[PDB]
Amino acid sequence: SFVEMVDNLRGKSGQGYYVEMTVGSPPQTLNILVDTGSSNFAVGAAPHPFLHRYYQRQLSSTYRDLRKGVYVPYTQGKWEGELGTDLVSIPHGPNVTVRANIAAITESDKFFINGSNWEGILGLAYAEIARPDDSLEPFFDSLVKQTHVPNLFSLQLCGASVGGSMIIGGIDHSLYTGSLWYTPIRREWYYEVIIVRVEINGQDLKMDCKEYNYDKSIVDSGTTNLRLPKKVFEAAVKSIKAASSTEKFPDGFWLGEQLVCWQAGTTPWNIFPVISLYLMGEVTNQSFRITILPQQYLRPVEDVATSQDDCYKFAISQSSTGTVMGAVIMEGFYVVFDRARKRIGFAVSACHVHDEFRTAAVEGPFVTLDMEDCGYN
Ligand SMILES: COCc1cc2cc(c1)C(=O)N[C@H]([C@H](O)[C@H]1CO[C@@H](COC)CN1)Cc1cccc(c1)OCCCCN2
Repeated sequence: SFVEMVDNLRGKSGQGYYVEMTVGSPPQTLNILVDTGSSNFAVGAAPHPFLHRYYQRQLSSTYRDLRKGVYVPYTQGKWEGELGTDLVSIPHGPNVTVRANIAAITESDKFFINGSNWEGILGLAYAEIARPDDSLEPFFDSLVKQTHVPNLFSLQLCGASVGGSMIIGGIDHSLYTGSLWYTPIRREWYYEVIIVRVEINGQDLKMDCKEYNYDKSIVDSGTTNLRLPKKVFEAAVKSIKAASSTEKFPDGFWLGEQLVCWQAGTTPWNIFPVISLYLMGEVTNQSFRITILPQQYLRPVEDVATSQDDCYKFAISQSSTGTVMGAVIMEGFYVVFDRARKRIGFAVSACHVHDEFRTAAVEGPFVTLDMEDCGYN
């Protein structure tokens, strides 16, 4: 019954994927960012230079004020607002209506993005990281509690405008090929997983696998980049530099500051390596790997000059809060957030990344010893 939800996501490259939602009675329509890296449902509720519309509580007869304030800090952006509840629907989703907590955003700093076409954010992670505390029930928990929608969703994010699907309540098997491979959700707060091995062009990075998950690894549709802990980032960039040393790149390209360009249609894909992330599996001593192409971590950006060249930003960057498996990792895969069984599944997406000689993949089974040692404590 999921066909109604296929292709219910839109966005601009690097500016997030959003789904259409209605809040209030009568329904007010808003585009809402889909974010598995946070747990608050919040909407613009006051004018802002980057908002074309916003939630007007006064016009909703079903609005209820919770008389508590709230703030959520993200990596760089932040907002504060007033908590309340209201009726919410998803037009291209399940045919249900829920009373959900809504943070009405009244003030913000570097949160809304100019031209992103979304006006709010839907945090799909667990209550443990909700603000102000874990008693503010997240949207998806409300949806499951108040309806019969099964306790899972899946995200199919497609690359180069962007689109995709959020299948709410199940798995749509026409959106992927091959088998689904599942990794345990290590803890219900972020969607935390355990990376047990990293390979670049087939060569093991040969680090203590604890380094990969220091201090955690998460699956985050609300972040563009693959973000890596400092030691892992340095090892990965060194190795990526070595593979592509045929060409010289500005020192600021590797830091995400300067873009690189080539004559349109001459991007030298073959000099950049594939990256394989091995994830903890479902059975003892078993893992699986997902393989990432340079077409995923070299993100296309608009040509800032007058050239008709292809230009790219390096979409692997350094982190101090653990690994983030962001949108560039998720693009091309069908990712199943199986909350009911505490696991996350990966499969090759119908919109998977295409090279002539290489292909993004999800492969298993593999044997990996002492996977338990890879978690950080
Ligand atoms: C590389 O660093 C900078 C950076 C880049 C991007 C997103 C974030 C940060 C970000 O903050 N994402 C947020 C995501 O909840 C994270 C935040 O830090 C962690 C959670 O803490 C609560 C991990 N989950 C969600 C978010 C917020 C504001 C704007 C966004 C997304 O716009 C989406 C388009 C841009 C995506 N790219």
